[PDB]
Amino acid sequence: PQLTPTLVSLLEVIEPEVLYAGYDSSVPDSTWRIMTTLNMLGGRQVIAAVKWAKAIPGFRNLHLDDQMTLLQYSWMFLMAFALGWRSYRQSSANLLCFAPDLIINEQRMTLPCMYDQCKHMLYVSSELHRLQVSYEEYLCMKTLLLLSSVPKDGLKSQELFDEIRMTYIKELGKAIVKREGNSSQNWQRFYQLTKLLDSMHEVVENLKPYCFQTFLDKTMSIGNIKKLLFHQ
Amino acid sequence: PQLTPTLVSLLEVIEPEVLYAGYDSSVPDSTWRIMTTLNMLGGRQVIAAVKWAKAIPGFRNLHLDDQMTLLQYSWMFLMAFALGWRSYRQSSANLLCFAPDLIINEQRMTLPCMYDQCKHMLYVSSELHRLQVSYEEYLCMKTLLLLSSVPKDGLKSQELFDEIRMTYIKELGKAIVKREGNSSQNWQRFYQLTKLLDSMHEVVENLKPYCFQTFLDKTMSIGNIKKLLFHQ
Amino acid sequence: PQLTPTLVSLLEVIEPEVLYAGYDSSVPDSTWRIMTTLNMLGGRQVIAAVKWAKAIPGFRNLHLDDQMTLLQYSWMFLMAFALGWRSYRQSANLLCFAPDLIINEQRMTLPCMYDQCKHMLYVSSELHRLQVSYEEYLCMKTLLLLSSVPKDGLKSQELFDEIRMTYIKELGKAIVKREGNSSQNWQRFYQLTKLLDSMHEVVENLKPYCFQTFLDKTMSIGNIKKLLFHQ
Amino acid sequence: PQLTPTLVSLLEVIEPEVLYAGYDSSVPDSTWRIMTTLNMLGGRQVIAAVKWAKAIPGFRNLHLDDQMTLLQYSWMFLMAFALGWRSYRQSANLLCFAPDLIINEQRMTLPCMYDQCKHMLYVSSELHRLQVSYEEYLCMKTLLLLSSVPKDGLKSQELFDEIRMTYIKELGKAIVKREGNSSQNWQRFYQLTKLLDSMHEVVENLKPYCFQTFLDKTMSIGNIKKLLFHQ
Ligand SMILES: CC#C[C@]1(O)CC[C@H]2[C@@H]3CCC4=CC(=O)CCC4=C3[C@@H](c3ccc(N(C)C)cc3)C[C@@]21C
Ligand SMILES: CC#C[C@]1(O)CC[C@H]2[C@@H]3CCC4=CC(=O)CCC4=C3[C@@H](c3ccc(N(C)C)cc3)C[C@@]21C
Ligand SMILES: CC#C[C@]1(O)CC[C@H]2[C@@H]3CCC4=CC(=O)CCC4=C3[C@@H](c3ccc(N(C)C)cc3)C[C@@]21C
Ligand SMILES: CC#C[C@]1(O)CC[C@H]2[C@@H]3CCC4=CC(=O)CCC4=C3[C@@H](c3ccc(N(C)C)cc3)C[C@@]21C
Repeated sequence: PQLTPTLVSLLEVIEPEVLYAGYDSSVPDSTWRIMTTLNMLGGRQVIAAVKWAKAIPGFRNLHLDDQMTLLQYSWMFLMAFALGWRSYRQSSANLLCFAPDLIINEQRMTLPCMYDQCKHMLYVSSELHRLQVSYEEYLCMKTLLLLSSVPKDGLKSQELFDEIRMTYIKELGKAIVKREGNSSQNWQRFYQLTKLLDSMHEVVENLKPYCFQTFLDKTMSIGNIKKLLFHQ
Repeated sequence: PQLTPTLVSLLEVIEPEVLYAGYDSSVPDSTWRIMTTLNMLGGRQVIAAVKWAKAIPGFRNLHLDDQMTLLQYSWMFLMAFALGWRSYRQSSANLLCFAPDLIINEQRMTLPCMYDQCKHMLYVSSELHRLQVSYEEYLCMKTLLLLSSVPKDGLKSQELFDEIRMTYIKELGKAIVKREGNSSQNWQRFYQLTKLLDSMHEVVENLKPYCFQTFLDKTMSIGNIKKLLFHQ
Repeated sequence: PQLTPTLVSLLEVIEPEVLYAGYDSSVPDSTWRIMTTLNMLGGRQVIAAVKWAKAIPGFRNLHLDDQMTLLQYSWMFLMAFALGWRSYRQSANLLCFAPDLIINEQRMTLPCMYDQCKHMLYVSSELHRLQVSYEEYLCMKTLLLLSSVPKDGLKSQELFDEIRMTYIKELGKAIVKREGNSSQNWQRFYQLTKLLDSMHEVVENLKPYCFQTFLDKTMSIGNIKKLLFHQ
Repeated sequence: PQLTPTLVSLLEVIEPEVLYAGYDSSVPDSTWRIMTTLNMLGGRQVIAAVKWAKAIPGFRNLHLDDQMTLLQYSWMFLMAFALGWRSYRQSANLLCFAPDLIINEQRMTLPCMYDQCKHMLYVSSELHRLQVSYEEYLCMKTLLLLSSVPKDGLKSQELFDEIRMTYIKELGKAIVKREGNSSQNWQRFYQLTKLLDSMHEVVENLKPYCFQTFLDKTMSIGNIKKLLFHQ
């Protein structure tokens, strides 16, 4: 079985191991210390995303400016969706599993300024629970999130990009079929999953101001983008 | 000799090894790719600074909010000063040695938008050449840059901070005396070195807008601080 | 093309990056210092081999005892073969243990260096003579993991046999990409699998030196069936 | 207080963080699997010891051959002593090889486990009996690096002798911090250095098992002066 490799079995081998936050649990929580730790963890996960993306079949065949562009547009999609997946696998409670040593449960979301950020991220794990997403579906979906936005005037390797995206869409279809439902159910599930991918644009739009804000505060001490939607 | 440890011999053992940028030299340069690489390298160096600071004698005895505060205020001071040191040790040319595999020489500073950033960082290496700073002087100076700003209303462990800073000032004095000049020359050199530390406030003020700008562009795809000056 | 994955393209993505030896070039060379450095580089390469093997499609499906057994038998096969490849790609007749630790002609004169390095240079020269491609090499290295089993067999013998047969077929596919006719592809499979068979002799000549370095520099002092392609 | 650095506070900053074994707890234990895991953990701990030693004030000033010689003689001393410490701090009579690989009472029953672990548990129980402090432990571990030299001497013998005498004095300073009177401090120095001397016996009992595991699981098959504190 594994002796006949598919695209998704390749995506499974290139998925990196979870990073630990390094958060000291022996000291009282504060929003300050959590957010500082998440900023450093966020930077490390961006590094992991670059290495991951370069291993995706097809990605390194795009023009180098295209690769940089897709990673710049999509990194928050990848991060929020992967966070959703870790939270979904951790528990059926309403929590965010940023790292195995930094889990934000309902208690920690009572800390000042935490909940209004976390509610947009909890939407992702809630959708994953509702749809009972499998690991192979998730892997295909996460690759597609890398391919979710392009410049309004197009990529340099636009024709190749279109072939790559269409292929990972097909791969998501095969992952769905593996759930052994019937054709009518597979058809509807494709809608459900790709609707979730579409809604990630809104998740990210709502999270970007908070990323901006924490940069201004803790680091600085202070239209041209086309969304590739599955459903209009 | 090394069998009698001093504070500076401790600072020498906790100094981390240089990070590599991972920059592909087989592909033409562009400002885009350099800046993207420097942003990722910058985040990794912040991680290194946190680990370093926690090993500095005295630092972990400050209140945890004070530690976070000092690292938040000073990280750009540490980064620009260490960059100055690596550039100063690399060559007497006007270059910035961000990493052994990413050196910005006069040629690469002709790339668009590069020089106006780099001129503020070249000031640091030029001052190091002018003063022929030793490694032990540098190590003491870099610790002092961690201690270069505090909140207007003070730190939680203000009294302990004052003792720590005064001790690393004394340690810089001992490093100066090791150059085996006479007392009149040692006195003047203390002024020269601490004047350079003072001027780092202006270096950082000039670099922060460019950090802000690259965050807005490549990441987002878009008064309460007292300076501790040596000379008024 | 990469959008249609093959076993060999999976083998290409799990191939680990080359390790550096950490050898100080600014100090006079010494047989003592090279061998100590290689002992520590060797231990790190074992670690890399365990992680690589666990990602080989099919390998994790074998019984855990089988996994451990195949890694114990084959680690020196894997290391010498990969060394041959690195040396062939880096070129002349030089052993390229790491980018910062190359046994050049001068270092060969050091005592006991040549008598060890001669068996390893054989691997590098055969790879050069046969003009082995990267995809052939990756299939061959996987086969070396599967080159020896216990006399009594493995606990997952039936699965092992399927796994090994599949990577044999995968080496055939890599051979066919060299664009020869079928008669030449058949003959090239012989040439490549002869080299694989000859690794048993290479290894048997290298194990004593490994043993003596362990006794010297670390302690300061039968039931295995070879799976040969050609009898 | 840290603002006045001592040799022992430098030893505290260069002490490496504990390594994890990577041992899968969700699978049935096996003597085979524990020993293979410990073999790879051992190799990684050697790497940590080399980096640690190069940062010991004075060590890099010895001749490079001396450095290599002291590390070859002493690595098992360092590993067993640090294991004793980790086990003493972590609890009962348990060997704490890594946070994820503890030899509990059940794992002791596995074949050949106890006969090895008994010599290592001796180290842990002595540390407990003597209530060794962390600063005493760090000085003692450094002395173990300096516990054996070649019969003919070292190339930097005079410097070595100064280095060793300085860490002997540093263990004395750590003893004095326990706030006993001078007569008790004198006697505690005897007790601690007796334990150091007894590591030679511990190691000599552990080397054979290291040898046999190497022959079994890796190959699949005099001129040294002990520097004793008490004759
Ligand atoms: C709690 C919380 C929070 C947030 O402010 C909103 C979304 C978070 C982001 C994505 C979801 C996310 C997932 C992770 O596992 C790491 C942390 C993380 C973040 C955080 C983050 C902070 C800074 C960066 N930089 C600039 C690259 C990247 C990520 C914190 C974010 C912004
Ligand atoms: C060329 C150039 C340039 C700059 O835009 C001005 C100063 C640079 C900064 C300090 C000097 C400096 C030294 C280094 O060695 C790494 C790179 C580096 C930087 C860069 C940087 C970018 C992003 C961050 N984040 C937000 C933590 C940190 C550092 C690039 C900076 C800002
Ligand atoms: C020069 C030389 C030499 C040799 O003594 C002969 C074969 C070498 C071996 C395989 C070929 C080889 C390839 C490498 O790239 C690393 C080094 C290496 C070695 C060395 C080695 C030493 C000890 C171990 N242990 C016990 C796990 C593993 C590898 C050195 C070896 C034995
Ligand atoms: C249980 C058990 C056992 C033992 O066989 C006896 C002593 C162990 C040794 C020292 C005590 C010790 C402490 C550790 O924390 C790691 C493991 C360890 C070992 C093991 C070891 C095996 C091989 C090497 N090589 C050859 C460098 C190094 C260390 C296993 C040893 C030999």
